Amino acid sequence: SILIDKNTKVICQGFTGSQGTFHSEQAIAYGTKMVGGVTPGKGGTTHLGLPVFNTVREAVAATGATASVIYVPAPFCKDSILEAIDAGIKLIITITEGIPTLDMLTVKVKLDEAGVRMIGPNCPGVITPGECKIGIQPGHIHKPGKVGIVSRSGTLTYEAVKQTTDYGFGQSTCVGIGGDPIPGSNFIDILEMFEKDPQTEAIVMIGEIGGSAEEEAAAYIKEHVTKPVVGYIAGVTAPKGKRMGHAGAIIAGGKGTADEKFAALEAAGVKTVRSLADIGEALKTVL
Amino acid sequence: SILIDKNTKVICQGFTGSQGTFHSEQAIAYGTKMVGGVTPGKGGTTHLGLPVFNTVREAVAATGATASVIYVPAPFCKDSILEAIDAGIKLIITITEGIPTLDMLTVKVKLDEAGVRMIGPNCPGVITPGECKIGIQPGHIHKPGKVGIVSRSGTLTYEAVKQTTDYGFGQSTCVGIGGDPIPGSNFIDILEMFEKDPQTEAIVMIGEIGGSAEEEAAAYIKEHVTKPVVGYIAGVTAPKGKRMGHAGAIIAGGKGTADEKFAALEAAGVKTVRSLADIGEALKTVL
Amino acid sequence: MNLHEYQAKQLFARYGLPAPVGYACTTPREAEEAASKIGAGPWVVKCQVHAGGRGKAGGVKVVNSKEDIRAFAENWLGKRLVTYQTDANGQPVNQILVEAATDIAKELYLGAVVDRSSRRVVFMASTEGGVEIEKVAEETPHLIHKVALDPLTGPMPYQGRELAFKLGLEGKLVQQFTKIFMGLATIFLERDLALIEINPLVITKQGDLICLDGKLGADGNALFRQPDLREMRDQSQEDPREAQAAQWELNYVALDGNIGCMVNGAGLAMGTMDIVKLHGGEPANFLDVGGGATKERVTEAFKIILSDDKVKAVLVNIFGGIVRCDLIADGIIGAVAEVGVNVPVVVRLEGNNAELGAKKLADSGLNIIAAKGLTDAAQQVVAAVEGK
Amino acid sequence: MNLHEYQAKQLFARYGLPAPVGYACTTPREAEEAASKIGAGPWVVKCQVHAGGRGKAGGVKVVNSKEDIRAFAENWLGKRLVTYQTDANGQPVNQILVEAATDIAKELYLGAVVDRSSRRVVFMASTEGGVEIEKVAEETPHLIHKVALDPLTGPMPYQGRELAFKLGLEGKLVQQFTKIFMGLATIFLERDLALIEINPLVITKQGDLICLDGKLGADGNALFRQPDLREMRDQSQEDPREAQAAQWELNYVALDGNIGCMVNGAGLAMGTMDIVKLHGGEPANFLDVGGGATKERVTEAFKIILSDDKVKAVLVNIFGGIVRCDLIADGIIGAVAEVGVNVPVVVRLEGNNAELGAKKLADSGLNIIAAKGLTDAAQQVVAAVEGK
Ligand SMILES: CC(C)(COP(=O)(O)OP(=O)(O)OC[C@H]1O[C@@H](n2cnc3c(N)ncnc32)[C@H](O)[C@@H]1OP(=O)(O)O)[C@@H](O)C(=O)NCCC(=O)NCCS
Ligand SMILES: CC(C)(COP(=O)(O)OP(=O)(O)OC[C@H]1O[C@@H](n2cnc3c(N)ncnc32)[C@H](O)[C@@H]1OP(=O)(O)O)[C@@H](O)C(=O)NCCC(=O)NCCS
Repeated sequence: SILIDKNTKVICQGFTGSQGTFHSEQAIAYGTKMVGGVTPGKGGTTHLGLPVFNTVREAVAATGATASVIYVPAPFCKDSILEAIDAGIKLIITITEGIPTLDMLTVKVKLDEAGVRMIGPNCPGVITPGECKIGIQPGHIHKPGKVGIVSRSGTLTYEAVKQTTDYGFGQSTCVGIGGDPIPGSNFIDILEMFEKDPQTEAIVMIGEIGGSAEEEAAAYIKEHVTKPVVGYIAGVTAPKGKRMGHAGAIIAGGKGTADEKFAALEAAGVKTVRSLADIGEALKTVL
Repeated sequence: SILIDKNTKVICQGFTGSQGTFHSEQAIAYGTKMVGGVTPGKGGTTHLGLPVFNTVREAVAATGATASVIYVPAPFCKDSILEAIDAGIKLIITITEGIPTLDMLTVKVKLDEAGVRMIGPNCPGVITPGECKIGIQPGHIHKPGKVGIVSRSGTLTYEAVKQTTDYGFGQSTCVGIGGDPIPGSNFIDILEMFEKDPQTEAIVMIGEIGGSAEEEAAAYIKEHVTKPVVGYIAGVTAPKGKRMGHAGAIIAGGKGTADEKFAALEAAGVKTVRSLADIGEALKTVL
Repeated sequence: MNLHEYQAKQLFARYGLPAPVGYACTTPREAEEAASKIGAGPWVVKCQVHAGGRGKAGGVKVVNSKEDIRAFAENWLGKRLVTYQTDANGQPVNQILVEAATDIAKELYLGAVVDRSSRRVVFMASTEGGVEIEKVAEETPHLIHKVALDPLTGPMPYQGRELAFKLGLEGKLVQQFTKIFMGLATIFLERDLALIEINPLVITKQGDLICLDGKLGADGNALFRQPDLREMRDQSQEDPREAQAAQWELNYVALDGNIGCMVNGAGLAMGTMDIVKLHGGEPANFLDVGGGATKERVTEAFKIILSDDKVKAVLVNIFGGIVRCDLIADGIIGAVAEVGVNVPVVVRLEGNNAELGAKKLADSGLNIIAAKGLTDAAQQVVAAVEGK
Repeated sequence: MNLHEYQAKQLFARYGLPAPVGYACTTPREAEEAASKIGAGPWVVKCQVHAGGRGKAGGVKVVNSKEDIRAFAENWLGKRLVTYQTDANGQPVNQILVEAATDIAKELYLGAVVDRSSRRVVFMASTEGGVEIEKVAEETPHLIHKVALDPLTGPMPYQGRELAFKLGLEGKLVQQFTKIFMGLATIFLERDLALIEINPLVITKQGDLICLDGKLGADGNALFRQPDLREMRDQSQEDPREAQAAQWELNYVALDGNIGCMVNGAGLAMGTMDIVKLHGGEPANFLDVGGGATKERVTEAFKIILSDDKVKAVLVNIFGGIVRCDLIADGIIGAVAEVGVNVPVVVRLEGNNAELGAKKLADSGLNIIAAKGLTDAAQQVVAAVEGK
């Protein structure tokens, strides 16, 4: 598995907010080791039976959490993320949607310099089935297994999860890198983790229109990934220069079409699949 | 020797200005491999028989210089330094005095992230006697030798140079780290280079009031420097909270007195000398 | 969000950047009165629409009489301009920009976007002004120059000079260019822009740089902290259904096809469109049901999807989300009756109560098929529009 | 450079930071008229001088009558205030700040400096307001909290909240504190400050944060791009010789002693003072001859050094520089005659023509010894003031 496991201790920033509350209950029910949360102004109270801290540093000192999940509204995210980096958190999962691109631009530079790992933003999070769930993905369609999944999209990932569970393959870890233009982690970062994780035997890469992460990931896969990779790109029928829901799902300057991505992946030897319903079939093939 | 040698190729930013012209002639006369200069707006001309480039990247592409000496007025230094870092220059010697502290604050972060070495600003530069001279120090009092000199001050360094030449010891390399509050390189950075340089057998550390670089250097010397070190701190008679010439020569918040520095060095085992006239004598002692 | 050229030019003016003297006009009378306010003709009159290619479409003309300005204004105001960047229906022209004619010596290009590959704001300059920059990029790469704003330092003058010198500018044009670079980079960061494009950035016969056109795109996610930009939004420039959807927490984008798609998830929405396309279908729209599939939200979704007369069937693909499949099915059923959905609806449900929700659809008696799986749902909606 | 408290408070006001209503007054009449402009007394009246410790020195008083304000103003205007932070001659009081009295509930400390060890702007907060922060640092370290501004991001709200919570603030005080932090951090960066000190940062009985005092130090090297700050300089607050020296490219700092030091180089200047001190001497000043030791510049140096009546000898230690030793010697000789230097001058020259320059001194017949080496020069100037 990668990123998280049964031992990962997690705090939640925006813990007392609606989504923070709701998804923390879900994580708790899954067995995730939520050890507390942060909500400026509510330090010293308890919520979902866990302590609430005014700051992430108080949270970290009190609990030893190394991972933080963020459900803080976009206007305060940069602040939240930087606070977590500064408090020593090593893994940040930012669920938040709508973070200004320029904010992520700066945060991404910080994350890299500080050696902090961030999944997101605008992503569903991470789940190592059986051991840990951080985010919003449903843990009821997952099955401990051997397929590693990386995706720029929540819902599509779920399809792939359903198929890899239905085929008995199961998932080592699911990572939703999010739909924003500048994510904390991209395909290549996650691909390298799956390649180096004994438990992951095959990888499902789910991309979509916009940017060139998939193309770069392709070149990377060709040269540094030996495990089989099945890929699927959404947006073959998407118009150019139009945001398709995800802030990052936009074909800018005619570059980053689904076809170009499919093509680049095929060239690198990735098993692409034109229909998202055939991801399970394609895995069976290469396994 | 450290930092520079007979092979170091150097370009000069602010090359066609008064000081850039004047000190470049001096460097050229010394045999320094000046290969060109940069002055926005004068690219394509030649000066001191060398090409003048509009940008540092043009200069680097044309000459392969890895070192740049900057004689650009303070208001444009940050721009100059960042341009050099960005053009791939690996060693910057900034002579310029009066660079806003906040500018150096940012530049220092850039330098460190980019892995670029900067000596200065507000310093006399660097000289490996016999091989290379970048800066304003007079090469007529130097003598190829075994003593490495680091100093926050130009003139004092010259005294130490005179004494180490007069005692026949000579200098491996002289490094004037400058008198600013946030220099590109501090004592510890240079101390580590001298410690690891076979040709340097003894080190002369020259500091002064303000900050805590000398104290940190002391702790560093104790634990990581084996070569003998002779030190001298100017400013025993300096008032508190008053700039003594150098922007960085100011005792802020009662901390950073010459005595505290002398004391810290003695504790780390450095051979301190109360009179600057006895640096040569002290070296003879430990050599 | 996109700004009009006249708005980009007001912004440029606020930042000391140079643009032609001009006036945005909403009536022919204002347009003709601009003539004397500008001075001696001739005058450039320009339809203001977000799309580019206004020139090739006849929306930019140089005229030399107040009578011609007025005629142009009478001709375009309240009318729609179609360019190769709009759909065949075009964008309404509610403003005519009347500005001073400029004596062009050379046309350059200066622009910036957030480059996702380097994760930096990247400025790009070229001597190839007046051309679509993409073309120039394909054919003459070596003619495009770029610099990345360093997040740690902000834009630096040397970057401006770098581009200026690579464009072979010299003398005061270098300082002018640098100034424009620093200002535009500053605007990019301060106004949370996603895009800047000065095409053409003109060197005048009199020897000065001037922004002849201006295309600015703001980062929609930053509007909460860009009040001025927030007010500049012009909804008329877009399909009104987009804003309707948005206010209902739905992401809608119309397409050519006839199979409406209602999906929860942007990626799943696009994938669903693709699977429909793969099975001989033609997707009519992208509709990401972003909010909880409530009865009301789903109703809105249908209202919006079906406001397009070409839609002959609607494929609903819901996978998970906050609502249980059976409550989503009640929502679909309710929406279908209330919106008076007159087309076949095919539904694919996954998650809690998928089959009870399917049973609920089957038992409503409404023309709603509960498909078994994605491929099946695709084939069925495709089949459902055969010969319609 | 230092700003007056009233100037720090105007700056704070410009940045929406809170400070007491007040008026800086240059006459007793303005001071008394401030009373009614402020409102109901009592009123705080404060001598405006750059140094701290004005309170202990009697320069800060709370009065309750217009008559008392006027008396205080008549008492201090045009007079000098001596505090433990000024020399025994004090600083002129040309402004009296008259402000509203504040109902103090708690005194806090908030301040920032560029920390050279971490190479960051560091903000520091403490519940120990009204004390010299250094004392608190020595004795109660655990009560000082700090945050470093990250150059990449600028000040962040969480840093403000961190300090606020460590101070045990709660409720609206946390937002207020955060606001003050963000503003002060912003001012620090935008105005190129070297120092900020709000001591005390007060929580009022009414429950609000207010800056009761304000000490700001600007980075002198950034003044070229801080026009407003440039105009705020108050030369009267400093020894006028400093500005005289500076305008002559000389760095001068007066000391207690009687042996004037004229040296080229700040480090050498300090080292020279030290070697004189080491040899039983008492340095009268620090004078770094920063510019080329020209005849005129050296003359100025002497004029400046000798404007202090305590000086009984002048030690000139020149090592290198742009001028040759013989031309420096001609400069010293010329300066000695022209300034009518009436004291013995001892000179140490090193570099081109050191001995020809020494010969030149010896042959002028002026009372000028050309020493042989630094130790010798020290002993000789020391000897030269024996019994004078
Ligand atoms: C982040 C997001 C979920 C928050 O929504 P929400 O929970 O309804 O918002 P709420 O106001 O209820 O909660 C936000 C909480 O953060 C808290 N908060 C604000 N700033 C904070 C900070 N710097 N640190 C910690 N908590 C902070 C707020 O105080 C609030 O808690 P409170 O209600 O106890 O005061 C929402 O804005 C969002 O991004 N939704 C889209 C998520 C998504 O679609 N992801 C794609 C995955 S595929
Ligand atoms: C840096 C400094 C020496 C420049 O002084 P100077 O040479 O008289 O100034 P000038 O104007 O003659 O020269 C500056 C040159 O830089 C050029 N310049 C300006 N910005 C530039 C940039 N970004 N890149 C390159 N060159 C630049 C100017 O154009 C000018 O050249 P030009 O005259 O050919 O146009 C001076 O400001 C200084 O700092 N002096 C103190 C040095 C010192 O005491 N150091 C302590 C050592 S112990």
